[PDB]
Amino acid sequence: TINPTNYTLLKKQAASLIEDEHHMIAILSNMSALLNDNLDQINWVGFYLLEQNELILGPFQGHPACVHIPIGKGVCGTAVSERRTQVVADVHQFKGHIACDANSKSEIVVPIFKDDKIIGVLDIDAPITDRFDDNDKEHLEAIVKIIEKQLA
Amino acid sequence: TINPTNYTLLKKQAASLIEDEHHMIAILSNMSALLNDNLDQINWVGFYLLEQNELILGPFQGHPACVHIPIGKGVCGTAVSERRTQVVADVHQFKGHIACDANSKSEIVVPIFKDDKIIGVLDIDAPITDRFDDNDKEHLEAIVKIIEKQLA
Repeated sequence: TINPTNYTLLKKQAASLIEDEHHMIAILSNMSALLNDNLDQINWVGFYLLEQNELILGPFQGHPACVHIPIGKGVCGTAVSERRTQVVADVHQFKGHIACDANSKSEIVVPIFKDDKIIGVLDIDAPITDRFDDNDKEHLEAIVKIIEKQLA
Repeated sequence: TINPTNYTLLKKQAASLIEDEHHMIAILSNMSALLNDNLDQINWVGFYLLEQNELILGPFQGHPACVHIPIGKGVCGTAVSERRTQVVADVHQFKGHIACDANSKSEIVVPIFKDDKIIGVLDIDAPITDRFDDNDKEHLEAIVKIIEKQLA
């Protein structure tokens, strides 16, 4: 069972942990908390930032994670190489998954852009398969857009 | 009731989420998770970094928090101005506590140094009073020393 999220109100809340703020790490840290507090059936939510051509672990809510993820590898790395959101129903069956993806049963990764350049990703993992659907995708991408506008 | 923490083994674990790593934010993010996973009776654990003469929110495990904390104000700000660890049994009775400290009943804040300069603090809040004692202080300061050596 997955309790629904009121994404409509969540987007307004997100605007508050983003508005008037210009310290990116602080924005990402608070956003990881906001999402964790409002998404049921997830075991990890956070960000990875693109640096020196590889994803580097950023703020998150959950257990310790891998720090380095190569572009094109893993669910997160594939989101960057594909330059599009990845909605994975079964990570174990995801072509390109890596050991670092081990504790994720299903997952959604949204690329974050700035000046047409991917600067990182929003990554949300779940302890069960098929956690995310098209609706979750639409609302989470909208929330990422709010983050992008603030970082722009 | 507060379940004890095996700080001896925790220090060795900390060395693993710090060793060979040079990305500070990644180190701090993973450390917040490690501490959260091994400390009972706490409701927030994370870091604030000193920037432009004020504390700025960094990686943490818990609910959204205030982004800006002035030096000398609040439990965290007082740790920086006093240049020493603050072990607070009752935040509500702490001289200088601020609205941003509202959800913390007891707390411990350890300053983090680099080249004799305070670069931030480790902040751990609890939902009950008198959560931390001298023993917690000794072990947490030792863990901060491990972080300092890696960032040095």
